[PDB]
Amino acid sequence: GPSFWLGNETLKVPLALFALNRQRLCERLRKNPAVQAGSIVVLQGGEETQRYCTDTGVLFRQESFFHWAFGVTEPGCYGVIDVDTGKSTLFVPRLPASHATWMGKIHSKEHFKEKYAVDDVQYVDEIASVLTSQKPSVLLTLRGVNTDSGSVCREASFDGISKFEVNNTILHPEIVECRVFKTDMELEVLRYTNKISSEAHREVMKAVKVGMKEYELESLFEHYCYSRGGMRHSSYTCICGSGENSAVLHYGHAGAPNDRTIQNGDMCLFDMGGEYYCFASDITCSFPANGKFTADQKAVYEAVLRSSRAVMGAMKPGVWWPDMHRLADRIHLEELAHMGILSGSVDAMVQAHLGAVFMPHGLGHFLGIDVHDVGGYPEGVERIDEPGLRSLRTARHLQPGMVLTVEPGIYFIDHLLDEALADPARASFLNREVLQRFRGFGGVRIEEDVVVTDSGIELLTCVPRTVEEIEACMAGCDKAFTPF
Amino acid sequence: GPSFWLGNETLKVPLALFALNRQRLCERLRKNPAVQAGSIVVLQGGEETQRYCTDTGVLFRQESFFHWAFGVTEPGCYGVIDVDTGKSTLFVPRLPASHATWMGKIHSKEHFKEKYAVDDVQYVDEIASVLTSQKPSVLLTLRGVNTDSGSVCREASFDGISKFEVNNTILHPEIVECRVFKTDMELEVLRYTNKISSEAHREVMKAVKVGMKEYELESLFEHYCYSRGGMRHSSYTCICGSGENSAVLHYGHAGAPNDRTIQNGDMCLFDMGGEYYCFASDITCSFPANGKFTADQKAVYEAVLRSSRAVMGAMKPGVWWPDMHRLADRIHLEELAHMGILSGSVDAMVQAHLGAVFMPHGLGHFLGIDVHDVGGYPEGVERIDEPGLRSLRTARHLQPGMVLTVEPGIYFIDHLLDEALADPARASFLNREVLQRFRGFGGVRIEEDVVVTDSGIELLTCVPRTVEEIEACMAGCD
Ligand code: PRO
Ligand code: PRO
Ligand SMILES: [Mn+2]
Ligand SMILES: [Mn+2]
Ligand SMILES: [Mn+2]
Ligand SMILES: [Mn+2]
Ligand SMILES: [O-]
Ligand SMILES: [O-]
Repeated sequence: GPSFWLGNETLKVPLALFALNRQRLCERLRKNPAVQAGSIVVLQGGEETQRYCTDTGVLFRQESFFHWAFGVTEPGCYGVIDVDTGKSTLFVPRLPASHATWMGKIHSKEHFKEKYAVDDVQYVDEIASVLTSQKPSVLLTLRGVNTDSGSVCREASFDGISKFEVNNTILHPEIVECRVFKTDMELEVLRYTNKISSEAHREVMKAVKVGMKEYELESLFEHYCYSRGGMRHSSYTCICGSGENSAVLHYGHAGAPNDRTIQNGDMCLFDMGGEYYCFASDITCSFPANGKFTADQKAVYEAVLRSSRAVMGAMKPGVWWPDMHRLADRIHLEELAHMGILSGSVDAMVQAHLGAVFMPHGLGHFLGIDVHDVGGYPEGVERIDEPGLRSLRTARHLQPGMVLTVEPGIYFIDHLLDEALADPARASFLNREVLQRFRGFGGVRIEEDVVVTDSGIELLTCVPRTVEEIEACMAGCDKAFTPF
Repeated sequence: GPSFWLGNETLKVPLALFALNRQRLCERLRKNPAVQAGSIVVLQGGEETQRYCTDTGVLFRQESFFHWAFGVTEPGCYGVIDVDTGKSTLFVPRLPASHATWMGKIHSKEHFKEKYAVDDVQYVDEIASVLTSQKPSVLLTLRGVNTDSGSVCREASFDGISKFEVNNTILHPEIVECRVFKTDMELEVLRYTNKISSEAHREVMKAVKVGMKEYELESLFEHYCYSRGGMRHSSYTCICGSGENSAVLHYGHAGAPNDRTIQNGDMCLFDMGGEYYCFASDITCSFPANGKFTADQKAVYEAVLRSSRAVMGAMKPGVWWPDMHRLADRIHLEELAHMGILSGSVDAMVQAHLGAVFMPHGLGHFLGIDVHDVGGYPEGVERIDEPGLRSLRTARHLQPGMVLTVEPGIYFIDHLLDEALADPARASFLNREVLQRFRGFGGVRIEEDVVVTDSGIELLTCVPRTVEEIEACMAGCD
């Protein structure tokens, strides 16, 4: 069959991946007692957008559910699936003659059918007529809440949909559940996005020099990912925090745009991941800017390496993800005590939620078409209202096929530390005279992408992780990647 | 005064630039008979967005009018200007404590006042109170039609605005007209964006090899612009057309994403331009993939070079831009006839609009904070309803301070050629025996950015342009 490919050494992705997703969705829907025979899934693809009121086009990236189901890269499409038969129909825009001048070849419907391996292709202006002819019982559309953004996913609509009976509640939980569990074909793509992003992280580590701006490494990373990986998009805005900025969790946005000069003695925390064909990667490397860990940097870093490997070693089906977050907390606290930053009973530290002072975010999250992937809090799975844990993007138990980030970290965040020092229940554990030395340290995060297997996990990421490995990698002299 | 700067060798842009823009806008409004005392300009900045319903953040780029007035890079702001005094007030978001954890330091109002060199800073939720206290006669908000997109620019709004007198018709044509005329400080930034983008184009020319994918050069260009120029954004999606794709004017979009392998014998047409602090550049370089012009490639290229230089040599204040388009048309037609592609009277070809078959787009456009900049068709300026000319993005007369692209091109576009061959009014001009050789040629576009000056123009762009220069640079000449 056909495959998506950007040539050179980039991954060929079979369009059968999407056909399998459509089949898996129908199979789930058929088992749902509420789903009527003759139902049709109706999805609306993303449309082209501009900057505000200007004609400056924004580069189009497909809506994630529509991509999962069809893998279609063109804007302005719709896609439907007959639940009972699994038959797929793609609706494509009927384009004007001038498109041939400005945008490119005007492809036939047959071209798209062959390209996307769907059962039928029609024009978007015919969708109402085509669906009517099929005499469906009900149209199943997509509406639900994303539990990371809190945004409501908006329903497909088209001229004349009012004449149909529409259900917008059944589909969202079902398609979300399918996305939670990755097929072998999806895993091949995620192995690839991790491979390229890992290589790019290595190139960045080799290239970092004191005196560079953070954004120079962001630029290099994205260039590696695009030119070598065919990754036109990143999975998210590159987080390139040096020095105190490594304590800022989602540093790098427009308000704090990776514009600090890297200084001797800084820790770097680089959280970056390319996207290939709308599949994510999400990797964080932490390392000394000057290629040599200080004693303090080694201690903090190896604390996070310990919780990372402890969690990965414990992960397997049936394990409760919040228990892993708590494991990481307990390990961080043990290590910070060994360093002399903390004193006292670690049991008591845990009871006082002291772990969340140093790791205020969740241990990790589902990953897939979206970097913060869907399905972390389905109905019946509650958010835990405690420091740290309340930021977890899922409270589910692990099952095979789930893809998760494992990203413990330790940070020195002034407002959290100040809060803890003011609280007598936590202050007693903190040794101010030692902690003071770590103000402005920043932080360390070690982020791997893994897949749950029948017996444990498979690690997708491949970057240097021990202190020795990192120092060796940064001292490497290969002019493997030297632009101009 | 403070300046915007991304370190290293990047340009320091004084915030005085935006102060001058506010002053110029007030001075223009004070002369407008529709404007009364006590008026306040109210603008609303862009907000953060995500991909669809996900929490995947889209990199924030400021709305262009707001940038022009304030130079503010943060999302969620408003900005007001007292017309009579020129006093500026920036309104910034009142952030949650957790912002300290996830997004970075919670800067004080005073930090922002110092950063942006405005007269006052307040929190956004206080805008109704602050404006109420100033007892304005009327709020002047921004609403109008962009004549390139057709989209309506939407008005500032805030909770409680309905208690104010609001006018949304006066401001738009005035602030557009200010944007049309670049200050010397703005020209400094456009010289810089052209400098970096020119350097990046030269790196691309040096790096291109047969067998590469087009997107590899897109990647390299953007990497040069960001790492060396501090240009995090491009002004528009890179158009990297090789071979037949060079005949596709806005090739490179999601539907045709620069994924062709460059072949020996191809012409490359690379239209790319970095953006610095929301100021554009827009440059096109055309060159042979293999670094050696064939006779046919040299002929088409030098035809476009001739019209580029004829137009640049003719541009001066008072010149009507549509006349420049027609000049380019005539030159292309003359040269296409000198090549044996066309025969007959060039006067007759022009009368038949034959030029538009080969250049179906406009000669060039205003450029500024937007690559297709505002103000091309103010009230009274009409779009000329003829092939080619109707695609012009302005029909104005040139005046000092305007910044324009000069981008003639010649393309071999099958459905336009075939139309002409079916049209008795045009078909006889075409020599199929020669034209057949150029089917699949693609096209050549030579795009320069220029400033209209008192005496003519200032050329901003600096890339190799002659055949000799191009072949030299592609063989790595310093
Ligand atoms: O937002 C999250 O869940 C992770 C933790 C910090 C970086 N990204
Ligand atoms: O859209 C325009 O005005 C020019 C013509 C082709 C490239 N951009
Ligand atoms: Mn990450
Ligand atoms: Mn993550
Ligand atoms: Mn251009
Ligand atoms: Mn242009
Ligand atoms: O992350
Ligand atoms: O252009």
